[PDB]
Amino acid sequence: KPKLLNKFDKTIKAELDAAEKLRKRGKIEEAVNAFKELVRKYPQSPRARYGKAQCEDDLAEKRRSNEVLRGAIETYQEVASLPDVPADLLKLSLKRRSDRQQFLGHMRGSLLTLQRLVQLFPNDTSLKNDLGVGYLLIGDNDNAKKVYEEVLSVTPNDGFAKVHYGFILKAQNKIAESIPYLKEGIESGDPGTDDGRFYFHLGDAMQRVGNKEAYKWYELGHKRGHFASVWQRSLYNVNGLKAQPWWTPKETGYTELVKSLERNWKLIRDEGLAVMDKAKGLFLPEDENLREKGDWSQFTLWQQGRRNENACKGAPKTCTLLEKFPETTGCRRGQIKYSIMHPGTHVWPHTGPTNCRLRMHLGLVIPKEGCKIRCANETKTWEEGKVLIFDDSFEHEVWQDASSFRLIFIVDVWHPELTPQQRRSLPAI
Amino acid sequence: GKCKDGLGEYTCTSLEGF
Ligand SMILES: CC(C)(NC(=O)C(=O)O)C(=O)O
Ligand SMILES: [Br-]
Ligand SMILES: [Mn+2]
Repeated sequence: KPKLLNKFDKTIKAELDAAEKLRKRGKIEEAVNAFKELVRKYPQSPRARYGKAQCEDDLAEKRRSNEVLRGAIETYQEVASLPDVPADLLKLSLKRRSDRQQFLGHMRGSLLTLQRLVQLFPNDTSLKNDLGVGYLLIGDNDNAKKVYEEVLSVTPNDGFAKVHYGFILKAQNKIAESIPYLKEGIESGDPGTDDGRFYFHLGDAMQRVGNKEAYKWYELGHKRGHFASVWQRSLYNVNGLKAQPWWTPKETGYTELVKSLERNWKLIRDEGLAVMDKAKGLFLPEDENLREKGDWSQFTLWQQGRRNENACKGAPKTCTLLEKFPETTGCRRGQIKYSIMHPGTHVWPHTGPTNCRLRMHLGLVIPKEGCKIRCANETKTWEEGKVLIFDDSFEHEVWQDASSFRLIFIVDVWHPELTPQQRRSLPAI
Repeated sequence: GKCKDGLGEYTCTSLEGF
């Protein structure tokens, strides 16, 4: 289909095609320098410059270097510098620039690439979609929302924009309003709408409102490969890790840790209690919108495997005791933290991001009654000085109906079946 | 914004390269 040859590029179709062939047959190095020759002899040719860029890209794949890709990106901008660039070639060159700026993790820039793409092509709805995405990658949810509002303003049965509008509404606690957009987006079956996030959050929205075929949705997502199961709904997974809601210390082999937690638990408690009496600001409320009602706060010592030095000021002996167990301190997919929950609190059913971690709870201050946690179908109890364990990748729910506070200590560990390679490599969460 | 106990953010990892 696409027309990537302007007037002057047609008079050199042969040369460009010769060099394209070299690239297309795998000889990258050959093609790279042929397109360089084209570009010096034809320094305004948009096709030759796209040629240079495309083969820089293939060579970043060749070498798996991100140097290379860094370079192909300025060359993709180069192509748009030039005169009389066919619009097709223009769109392609800048889209690729944005896509590889995301593959490398440069979102602020991808954002400006995509803003410029939307300026240049104000009737393409897909660009406005891909721009709403670029806004979500940086966490700029307001502007994404507007972008999807425009899009829907003018093509209301666009399912991509529906699901993303829904995801945005949900993340803002507009649970009801988000349900119809999520549902319509998914069933639209458009490109971009078959995505685990939308299933996950549509189901959660229903459970919250009291609608019963949330589970509908969860099992279909199971059907289409997003969820390992209907109950285990994490999304940043390593397939085939043993999955079970509840483990025992033995089942994890982390027994030295469990022991060091149970034997030393009063130290841990007492340091938390101090932080609650003299340094209560170190405890920060839960900001992930997981509560129906109530008061819940968390005092975090390790996140993503990095120790919080100011935080360990208030629990030094605890942080010192944990240093000797890298199976949690270097769980870049978990945390170590005090968690206080007060009476009147209900945590919606929910699921963590990842099956890569197991979650350990050491009872510090646990009332006689009121305090319980379901995971899957089994409901359990904390105990002062003892450790519970579960896969928070499974659905789980919590209540706190006692008459005083409930303090636990959360320690996340790598899943036991995960290599030292997987442990050093997996991107942090 | 990070995914600590749930899955609220659009993307829970921050890509950086190969
Ligand atoms: C018990 C509860 C809410 N923890 C979780 O749900 C979890 O660790 O995933 C907590 O009070 O901290
Ligand atoms: Br020229
Ligand atoms: Mn939880």
